[PDB]
Amino acid sequence: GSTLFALVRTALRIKTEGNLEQANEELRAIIKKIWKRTSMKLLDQVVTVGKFYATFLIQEYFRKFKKR
Amino acid sequence: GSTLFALVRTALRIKTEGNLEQANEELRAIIKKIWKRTSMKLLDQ
Amino acid sequence: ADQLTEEQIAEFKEAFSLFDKDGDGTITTKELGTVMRSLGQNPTEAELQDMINEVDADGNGTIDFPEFLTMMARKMKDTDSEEEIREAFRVFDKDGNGYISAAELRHVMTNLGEKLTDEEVDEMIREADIDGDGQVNYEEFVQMMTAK
Amino acid sequence: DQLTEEQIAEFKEAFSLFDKDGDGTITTKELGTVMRSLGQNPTEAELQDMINEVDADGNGTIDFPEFLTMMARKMKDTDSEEEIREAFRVFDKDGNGYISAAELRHVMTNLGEKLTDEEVDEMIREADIDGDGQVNYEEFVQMMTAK
Amino acid sequence: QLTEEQIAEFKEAFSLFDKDGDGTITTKELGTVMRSLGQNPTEAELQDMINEVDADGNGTIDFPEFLTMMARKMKDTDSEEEIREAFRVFDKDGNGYISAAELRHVMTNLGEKLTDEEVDEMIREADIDGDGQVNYEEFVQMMTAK
Ligand SMILES: [Ca+2]
Ligand SMILES: [Ca+2]
Ligand SMILES: [Ca+2]
Ligand SMILES: [Ca+2]
Ligand SMILES: [Ca+2]
Ligand SMILES: [Ca+2]
Ligand SMILES: [Ca+2]
Ligand SMILES: [Ca+2]
Ligand SMILES: [Ca+2]
Ligand SMILES: [Ca+2]
Ligand SMILES: [Ca+2]
Ligand SMILES: [Ca+2]
Repeated sequence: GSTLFALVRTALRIKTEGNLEQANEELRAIIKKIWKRTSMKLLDQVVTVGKFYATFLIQEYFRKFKKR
Repeated sequence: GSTLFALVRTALRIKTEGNLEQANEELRAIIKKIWKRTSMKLLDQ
Repeated sequence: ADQLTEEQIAEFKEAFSLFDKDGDGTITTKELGTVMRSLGQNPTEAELQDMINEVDADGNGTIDFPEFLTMMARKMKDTDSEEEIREAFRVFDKDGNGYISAAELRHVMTNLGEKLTDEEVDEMIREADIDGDGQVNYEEFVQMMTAK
Repeated sequence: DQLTEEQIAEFKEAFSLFDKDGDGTITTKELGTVMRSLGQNPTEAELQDMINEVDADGNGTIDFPEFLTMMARKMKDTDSEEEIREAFRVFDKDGNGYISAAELRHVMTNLGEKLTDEEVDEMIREADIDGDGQVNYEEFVQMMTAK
Repeated sequence: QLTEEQIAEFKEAFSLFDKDGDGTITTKELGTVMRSLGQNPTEAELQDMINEVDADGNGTIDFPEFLTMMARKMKDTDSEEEIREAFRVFDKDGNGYISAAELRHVMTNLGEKLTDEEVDEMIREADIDGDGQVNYEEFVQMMTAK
């Protein structure tokens, strides 16, 4: 006997190897997320401004560029 | 005012840290299971 | 948002559930206070209302998911810009030698109030260290900031 | 020097960029969204003061007559170069004194302009006199104080 | 002796084999699983599998019978002598340290094929003091836990 056991063992092994790959990928994803969440949080950490005419100057330049 | 937001960020930070600890525990369990079955199959030789 | 992903919306929805305890689709001042107290804070009934008002766009007194999402999409800035990554790197790379050492990342995390064991920190480095030299350069950091 | 109808039209074009909802008035909220779209981050108090500086009848927002009054005045004053510098800062995102093709695209896009990558490179190329691939302040001035 | 995790695992395995999910495994469902694994069993061989674990002789296999076989066959190999032996073999060169190469070698003689990076990961997890290798005490702890 003991032939069904070998089959089940083969099945479980495949499942276990899959569990390992999935666990590793889950870890990579969480770590990546922590790197990103830390970064953007870190960016928020860093410590008479009329802009109407400036905008106009830029639009005028674009106009002239198209007409050259 | 970002007060609600700051709260959400902390709640998510805690959850994420939990996710990491939980993922490491699962990885450790899988690896231990493999060491044991490998030795099991080994001595079976 | 479209600038937002299906995965992000899923994350936000889960975040929303952390507040909407009874899952009735809305966050009340009571549910908010319950979470704030669990976090070691003691808000006055007034401060809770003020918090709700911050994002209660339809003015009905409570926060629904669309309102929650509007705030999150707005506040959660995606540091993808080459400019954003650069500045991000500089902070991590304390001595500006072009490499993020485990030691540097360590301080950064402990300062930010982040709860990570020195082992999890080493794990962060190892996962980012593409060429395996034991530290994280700018390019590797770039890959880490912009990946799957 | 007067105000041609064409000049007024160009000023109207700038006005419309800020009047997001097309209701004929520029509010603190609208100025806020345009400035943040151009890399800046003014506070509510700053936005209010900026609106107050242009709001002649004191109703809290800027209408075209008020906008035109301020724009025509600044155009007459040629002695100042702070306007050009202002335009420079809008492009210079990182603030390193150089305008990259990327920073130029960003502004173009946020100002409702859709030029091809062949035109963007065309612009940089033309304005980049010392051939370093980017536009510095001196180069920007020249590009702006010309056609 | 059988942990909650083990019972859960074996139950899932039983379910996978019980294709129609009627609570019993037939020779045919057994054949399907084996062919999915690329095998080509005979009717006689399938019959033998059923007989090895069919306690009530009803012809099929229910969970209790499946579990009985698993509980017995998957017995923990953690006696001091068993651990000592496993360590002697893992540590091929007998220098007192199981290396990645040594483990990576055993994974072949058992067909337990894993990628080089996974083998390195197994070592790391067992390497408690972080000296890059797994000694006797570390191996013992890995074999006895849960
Ligand atoms: Ca609720
Ligand atoms: Ca509401
Ligand atoms: Ca450094
Ligand atoms: Ca590296
Ligand atoms: Ca308007
Ligand atoms: Ca007015
Ligand atoms: Ca620049
Ligand atoms: Ca140049
Ligand atoms: Ca069945
Ligand atoms: Ca039976
Ligand atoms: Ca050895
Ligand atoms: Ca060791």
